Amino acid sequence: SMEMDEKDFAADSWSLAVDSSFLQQHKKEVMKQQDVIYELIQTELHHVRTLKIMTRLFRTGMLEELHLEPGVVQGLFPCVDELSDIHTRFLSQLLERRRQALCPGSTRNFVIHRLGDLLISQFSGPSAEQMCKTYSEFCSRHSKALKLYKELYARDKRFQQFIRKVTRPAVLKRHGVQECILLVTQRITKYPLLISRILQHSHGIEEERQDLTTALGLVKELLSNVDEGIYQLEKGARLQEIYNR
Amino acid sequence: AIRKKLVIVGDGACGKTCLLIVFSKDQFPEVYVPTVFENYVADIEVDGKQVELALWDTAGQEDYDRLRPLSYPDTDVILMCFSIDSPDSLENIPEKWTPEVKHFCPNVPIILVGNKKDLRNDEHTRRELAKMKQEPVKPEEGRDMANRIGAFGYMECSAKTKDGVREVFEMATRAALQA
Ligand SMILES: COCC(=O)NCc1nc2ccccc2[nH]1
Ligand SMILES: COCC(=O)NCc1nc2ccccc2[nH]1
Repeated sequence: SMEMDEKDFAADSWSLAVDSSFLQQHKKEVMKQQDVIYELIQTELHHVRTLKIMTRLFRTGMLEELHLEPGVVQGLFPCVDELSDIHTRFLSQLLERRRQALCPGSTRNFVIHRLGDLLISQFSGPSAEQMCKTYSEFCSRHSKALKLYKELYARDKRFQQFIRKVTRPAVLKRHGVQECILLVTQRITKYPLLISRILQHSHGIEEERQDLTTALGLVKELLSNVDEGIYQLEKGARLQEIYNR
Repeated sequence: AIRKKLVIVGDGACGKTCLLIVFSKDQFPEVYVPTVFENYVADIEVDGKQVELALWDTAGQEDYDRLRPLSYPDTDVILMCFSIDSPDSLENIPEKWTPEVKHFCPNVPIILVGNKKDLRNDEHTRRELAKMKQEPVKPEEGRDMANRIGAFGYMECSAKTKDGVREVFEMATRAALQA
């Protein structure tokens, strides 16, 4: 993550991030809504950061330092560039909505009143088709990536040294290879929980309540489609095992 | 310090997310209670042994039968949660959650945890449940369910007051370390 965004999302909540004089200007319900939107953007910033650890720290480090067989790095990190493109674009839209809402003279005081339309756009049309295609592929290669990682860590000395080296700093404590893979897989199922809680505090403007209701429906449709399109790939699995599924 | 993995399972209203948040911060949130939990690696020393215990939530995966088992690989201990204010969450333990965990995590110890124990003597809780001919889960009903499902043990806690929370994760660490 870049320092500007880390600092903007350093506080435990929107109510702790904005100046107390600005917080006092809002009703309780608006504060509750803003605290949940802030959690959605803050967890999205962290998810994009998890994808950068996978592409830049792990993947690129293995390509530039290790001598792994061809197709090994792809097997360890399936669809990471496509996932990073989907979420970096979605994060950019969320952060631009926050930036446009800032009060003149402030880099922390804002209120986001129109999130629903942004979520409908993200979870419909070509962007939803790409999210569905990418997560169905990634989640079907999850078991295979974990097994390939375990084999390499236990048999390749230079691979073990590389992993121990790049995961040694305290800031990588929660972000080893297998941990990043599960963080990414679990990301999509966090959206309905966050969207439903934002909806609970967005009844003040009927158009906003309707937009978040449509977005929650679209996210659930995407999740059902991804869940139905998953079948774990297994290295060396025979055709007979597959057609007898 | 050896690395161990913990996964918490149970119905959406069992309080698993809150339990992981309160343990990881050693505090019930004073300003904002988060909607979600990402992951955490807790440094725990139990009976003189140092462990790094990675914590994972399954909240949001309850309706997705092909996404949810992706959380299980290499789990060392399962926390199977129910809410003491919800006898319906306890009923879903033996033939929904238990067969799933025994299939994807064979031989992994299961600790049955009764969450929200502070609501056992709550008047609003007792009045609400009585409308559906129900009452808060009794300690003996919890112990009997744990015995029935072959759980390693039965424990209770309150994420609200923190009572019993440290003991749950210290016992889960002990269970993860066993042969
Ligand atoms: C006890 O502290 C007073 C306070 O102001 N809390 C902020 C706050 N309270 C929330 C409730 C629901 C959703 C989001 C919320 N955000
Ligand atoms: C109910 O909690 C009991 C417990 O032992 N929690 C672990 C724990 N202790 C911490 C201290 C500082 C920061 C984070 C911490 N996390």
